[PDB]
Amino acid sequence: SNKINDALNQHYKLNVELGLVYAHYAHVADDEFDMPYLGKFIQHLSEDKLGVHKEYISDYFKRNGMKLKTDVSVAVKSIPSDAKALIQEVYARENEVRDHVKAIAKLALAEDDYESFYFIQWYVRDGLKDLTEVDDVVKLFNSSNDKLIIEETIKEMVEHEIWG
Amino acid sequence: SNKINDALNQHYKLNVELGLVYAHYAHVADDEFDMPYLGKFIQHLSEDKLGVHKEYISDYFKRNGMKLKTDVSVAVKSIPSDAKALIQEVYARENEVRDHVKAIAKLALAEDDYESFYFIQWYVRDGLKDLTEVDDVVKLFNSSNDKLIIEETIKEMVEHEIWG
Amino acid sequence: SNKINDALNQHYKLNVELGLVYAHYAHVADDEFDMPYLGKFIQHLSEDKLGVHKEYISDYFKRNGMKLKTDVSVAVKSIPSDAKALIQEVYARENEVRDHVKAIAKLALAEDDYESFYFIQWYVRDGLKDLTEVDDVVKLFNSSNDKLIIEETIKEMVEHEIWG
Amino acid sequence: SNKINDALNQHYKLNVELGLVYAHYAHVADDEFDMPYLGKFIQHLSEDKLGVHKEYISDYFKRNGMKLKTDVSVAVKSIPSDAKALIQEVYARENEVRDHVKAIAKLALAEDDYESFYFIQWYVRDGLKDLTEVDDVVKLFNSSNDKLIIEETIKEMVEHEIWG
Amino acid sequence: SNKINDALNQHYKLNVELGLVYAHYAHVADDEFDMPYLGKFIQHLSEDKLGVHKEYISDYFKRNGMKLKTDVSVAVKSIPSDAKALIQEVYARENEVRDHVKAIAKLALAEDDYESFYFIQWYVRDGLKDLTEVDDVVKLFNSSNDKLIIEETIKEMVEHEIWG
Amino acid sequence: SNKINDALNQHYKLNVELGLVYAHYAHVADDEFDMPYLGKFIQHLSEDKLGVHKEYISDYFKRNGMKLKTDVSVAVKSIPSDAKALIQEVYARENEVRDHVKAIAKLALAEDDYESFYFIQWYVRDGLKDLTEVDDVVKLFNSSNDKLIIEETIKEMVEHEIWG
Ligand SMILES: [Fe+3]
Ligand SMILES: [Fe+3]
Ligand SMILES: [Fe+3]
Ligand SMILES: [Fe+3]
Ligand SMILES: [Fe+3]
Ligand SMILES: [Fe+3]
Repeated sequence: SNKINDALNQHYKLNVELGLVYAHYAHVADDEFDMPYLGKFIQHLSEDKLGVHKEYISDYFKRNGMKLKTDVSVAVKSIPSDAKALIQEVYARENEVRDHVKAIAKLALAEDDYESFYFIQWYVRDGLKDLTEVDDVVKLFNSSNDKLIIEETIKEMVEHEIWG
Repeated sequence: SNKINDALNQHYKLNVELGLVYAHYAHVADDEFDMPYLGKFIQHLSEDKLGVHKEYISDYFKRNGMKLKTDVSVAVKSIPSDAKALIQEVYARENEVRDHVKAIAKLALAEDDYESFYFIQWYVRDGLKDLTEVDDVVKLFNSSNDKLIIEETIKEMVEHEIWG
Repeated sequence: SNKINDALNQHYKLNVELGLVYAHYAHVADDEFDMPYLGKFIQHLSEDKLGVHKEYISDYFKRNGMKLKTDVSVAVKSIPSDAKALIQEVYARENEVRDHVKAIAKLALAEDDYESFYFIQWYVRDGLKDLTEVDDVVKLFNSSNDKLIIEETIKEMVEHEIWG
Repeated sequence: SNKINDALNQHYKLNVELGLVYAHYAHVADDEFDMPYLGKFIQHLSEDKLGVHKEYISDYFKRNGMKLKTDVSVAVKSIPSDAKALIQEVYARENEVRDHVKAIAKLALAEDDYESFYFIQWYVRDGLKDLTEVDDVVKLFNSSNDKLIIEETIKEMVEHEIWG
Repeated sequence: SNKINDALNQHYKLNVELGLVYAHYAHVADDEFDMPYLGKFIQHLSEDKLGVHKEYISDYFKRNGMKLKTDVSVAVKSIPSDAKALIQEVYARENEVRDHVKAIAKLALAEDDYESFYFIQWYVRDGLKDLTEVDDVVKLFNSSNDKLIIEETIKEMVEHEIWG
Repeated sequence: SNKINDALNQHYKLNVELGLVYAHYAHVADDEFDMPYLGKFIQHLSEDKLGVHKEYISDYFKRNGMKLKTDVSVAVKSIPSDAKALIQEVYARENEVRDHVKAIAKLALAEDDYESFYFIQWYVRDGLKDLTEVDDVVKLFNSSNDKLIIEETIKEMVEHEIWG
């Protein structure tokens, strides 16, 4: 399969670049907005993306006999101006990851690769999981105007049989 | 200090890009050369570079009041043809990291930043440590022709009061 | 070395006088501003300054063969009018301690006393540490208008491989 | 009560200044007289005076509604010439603290402050305790001419239901 | 670096020769002066010098790529006549080791070897430590005329966050 | 006995000089031949020679009333060119120590010193022990051409009721 190889290479690319952008966003949150726990939350996301999400693709390429490609071009030229705008940007990125994974699953099923539809089930599920736990934090900025209350709730968040 | 800020931004850049190149090299070693433990060794290096080596720079920039920049451009268009050539490439990269850190230390001392010379002592020491433990593996390919013996020695390597 | 002796005597003087001023400020915070945990924080600072920060200078003078001098003149004739102004005063004092220590380090290196540059590394590092943990509390008074929320955060604060 | 306020402010002043003088005397004992355990004894006295003896006065002023004043002027321009003369100086200072506390107790009883009498009982008792344990060490320099025997006895001292 | 290589070779030489001279001095103290614990103290010094103080130089030469040289010429043709003279000789030797290490540190900094200034910091500190603990025993022979009291104190000596 | 005194002084001399030569040989093995475990083996030999083998002679001289002499002149101007040649040199040195000890034992028995024949029995036995465990490693270089196999066997060696 060359179409599956191309799609999975693209997914690897996007995961690396999201990881780097999230690292920068966590620095900007902790430093410029005085919210260290929002920074720890975004940093947990960044480590998640730069770890197992590409570790698994490399392992699968070892097992099935496909080729790997590395091509990265990241740049951060503009940041949001609040913390609410920051977390809303994060939400949009996750929501786009969902559609990319859906396209991959459809492609895997259209060619009779049932081992590639089995692999992509993990990503199908983790997409909804991560989007849900990001919306959890998005919703707090609509419930309160006090930054310290929000930060205490996020601290408590930081420190399921189908999805979880 | 703007010179110190620029030098540390460049060091951040180089660390990210070395991490990505090492990830690709570990895949190529394990997959194309049938040496999984050489791959685990290079992957340990990659995680080292992509973790604390830039985590510390971001923390220091939080503490002292400097600015961060993110600009990454990595590409892998050619690989070595043996495993000895691979590990020798790794050795050259580490040896260049040494000179970059030495230049930073000299610059920190030339301006009377004694908190930035205190900071860069850690990197001054870890450079020699990492270069030494990479030369340890470089030397095995000159001691034996049997790939399985080398791989057993590397497995045993995988699983000091001044440097260590 | 007479220049090093004079510089270290001056540092001893300043440490004693900062300790006394911080004791008075902690009383004024707890009593006149109804913030007992801000008082506990400033009192921890005062004990820090009046303890090891001069204990170490006396020990070093025992070891290397220098002389000690005692000359103290402290007076508190005016206090701030809020708690934010109080903690900002504390921040300025710490920031001046930083420059004094930097001058001492430069002087130690200009004379070939490498045992006195080894000694002053501890102070070089503890300066940035203490300034950072004071700015942590400075920042809370810009995040909230409720005194009880701030006080709960400070209580939680009250009860690193390079700096910490 | 303004007379009680003035008397307690003066006691705070004297305690701070005795603490500083005792710190200098301990340095001079251990450095210039080769008796490190006499130095540790005098340093224990200094920490005692600079700690709870003024901590309690600040706490009482918090509780009863009095004002605090800070005004310190210490200088050490002349030291004794033996170790016996040093410890005899220490004895005289303690004996004067006794009379100051006695005057405070009389004043508290002359005005019908029975909460200031209850407070000063602690100092009434600790005066005799500290004077007794200082005379214990004063007496050794009349029992022996050998400095090492005296130092061993003091080391053993370093490492009651009414007074103690 | 050839100057650094030469300086470190000389330091290796001096350490070996001091170790041998201290072994002979410990024999002469225990046998000819009837002070076995002074002998144990000097023997501890000798083992210290003949162990890690040259073990570390050989390890560093393994790591950085320098050459080793061995050239030893020791002879003991005259000893002191008391035990005080013996320990004073020991004190002078340590005090000369201090100046040799200071010269090495200056040379390392004059050439931009910041890995050799990181290495020599250990010796910079251990010099003052060892000189202090030797002066501790030097001072006892001025406090007492009784050999058994001195010997008991030394026995008790035999059986810090900056220096220690 | 003056003949016994002279013989034991010579044995002390030879032990010190063998210790120093073995230290240099261990450095040369680990550094120039890429065999760290052969280096650890030779270093263990060096530590034995520089420790108890002369500790016991000094103790015996304390007990029986003989005199000590210190006269050392070591130099290393030429090394072997393989690792087999290195270990064969080590073997010859041990074999010569055997004959020296045999001569001492004969001399002790020729004069009716039965306390010096009781003393030299220990050396008579340890000679054969050390020669045997050195020949164990000598024999491996005739069994294999692979350096890593030899090194694994030596590692396993590194980590009797009559001799042992
Ligand atoms: Fe995830
Ligand atoms: Fe590293
Ligand atoms: Fe501090
Ligand atoms: Fe007391
Ligand atoms: Fe030492
Ligand atoms: Fe032996």
